Amino acid sequence: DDDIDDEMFYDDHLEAYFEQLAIPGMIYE
Amino acid sequence: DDDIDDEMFYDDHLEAYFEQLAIPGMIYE
Amino acid sequence: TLRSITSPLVAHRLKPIRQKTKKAVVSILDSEEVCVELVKEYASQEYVKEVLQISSDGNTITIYYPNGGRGFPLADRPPSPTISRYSFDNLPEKYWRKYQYASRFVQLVRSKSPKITYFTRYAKCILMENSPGADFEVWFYDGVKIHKTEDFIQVIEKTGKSYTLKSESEVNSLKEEIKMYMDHANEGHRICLALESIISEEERKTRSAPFFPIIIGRK
Amino acid sequence: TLRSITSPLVAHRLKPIRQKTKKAVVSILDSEEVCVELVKEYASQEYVKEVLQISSDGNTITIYYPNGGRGFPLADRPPSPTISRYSFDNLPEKYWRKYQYASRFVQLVRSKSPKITYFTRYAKCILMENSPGADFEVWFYDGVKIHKTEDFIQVIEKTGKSYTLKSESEVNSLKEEIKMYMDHANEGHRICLALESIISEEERKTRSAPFFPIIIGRK
Repeated sequence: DDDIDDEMFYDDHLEAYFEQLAIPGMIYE
Repeated sequence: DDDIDDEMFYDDHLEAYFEQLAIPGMIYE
Repeated sequence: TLRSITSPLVAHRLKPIRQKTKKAVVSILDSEEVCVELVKEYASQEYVKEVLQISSDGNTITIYYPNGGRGFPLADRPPSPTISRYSFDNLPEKYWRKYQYASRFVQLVRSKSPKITYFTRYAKCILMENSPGADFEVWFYDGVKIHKTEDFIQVIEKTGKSYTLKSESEVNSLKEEIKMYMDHANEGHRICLALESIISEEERKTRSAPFFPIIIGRK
Repeated sequence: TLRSITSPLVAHRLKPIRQKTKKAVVSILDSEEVCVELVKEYASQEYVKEVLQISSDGNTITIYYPNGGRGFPLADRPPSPTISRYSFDNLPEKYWRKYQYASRFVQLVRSKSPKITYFTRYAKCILMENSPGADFEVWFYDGVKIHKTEDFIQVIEKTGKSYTLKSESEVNSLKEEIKMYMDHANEGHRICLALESIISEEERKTRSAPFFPIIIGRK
């Protein structure tokens, strides 16, 4: 068990997800 | 001035408009 | 009295629309005022004899007669004024019938303009703008449709069987499977009126940009 | 104490996501529980040594060790339990660092998950979920961007000039054109927190399907 505190999670897989959330307000556009 | 009480307004021009209003809830779809 | 036959119309929060008919144009403007143009054809072209402009609350009616002579040509937008101003209760009888035309239009638009959409675990409910007793559609995810008017209540089944009901008179008697759907749809209805009430109240105080239309929740 | 370093995480209303990293997977499940899988590679394949399941309120932590021996193979979803149950304040130090991993994830997800979107005459404001002092973006129709964090405040101009500010320390000093935008963006902020408060309160009583996310208004 080496530690996880390191781990970097914000990758482009995530950016897309983030994309998705904002998509809904993208309605009058 | 013959009367307008007759006039029928709900045509397919309108149906489309009506379409448009419901489009927004069409977001999780 | 005009008030004894209809209530003043309300065009607040309704999207703009210019709807042509054979003898008239009825319009919901950007200003939320409701305009009715009286249209007559001469010489193979169409003109505008008189205009009834109604404020967003149906209290103020402005009326003018554009002059060619004798009229103004039909357009993509209503003629500019060059005038009589009335309040709802002092509007003279000759104009009542026209006001009822605009009134009846708005009312129909209101009944199709979503006000609160709400997503549950089983359905997307939609309280419409035609208050009071606003139309209320429940579009279940599994395909089932339900629709509530001040009077009757239509149901559709996955199968597409389409049918309708009186004022819950027929309510008790139904497939208990259907009993499940209607209960949940009435749950949504209680929820939406509550949300309408609190949001309305906060809007009443706030006074800036509208709090409806409104989509609430997800899935 | 763990409480002295972080608050328990909250995953309510956050969309599901399974995010892989080099030594771990962190997951927001359908149940809104937050799962962290510890991942080690052997023999050119990846396995799962331990699992930390956290309730939607970060109060309950379930921990298990799936066994091959010595482990379970990586998957599209987390391993089924076969177990230790803790409450936040009795979680032992060996696990704190991991919980902070999940905590820090959720916090970031929260800061990007819209909670209230609100359309004004000049802008679409978005109160995010990372309460308190939730992020707040104002995307003006004319192109201007504004973003508010608990600390700093970034502005973008139509030109795209991108720059940032400290805690309103620098507030007064700015192009008064910019003064116009920030005032309106702060108006939106007051509005959104009020709406958050009343809707939250009604949600507190109602207890059924969520009242957020929420889109409000139009244009």
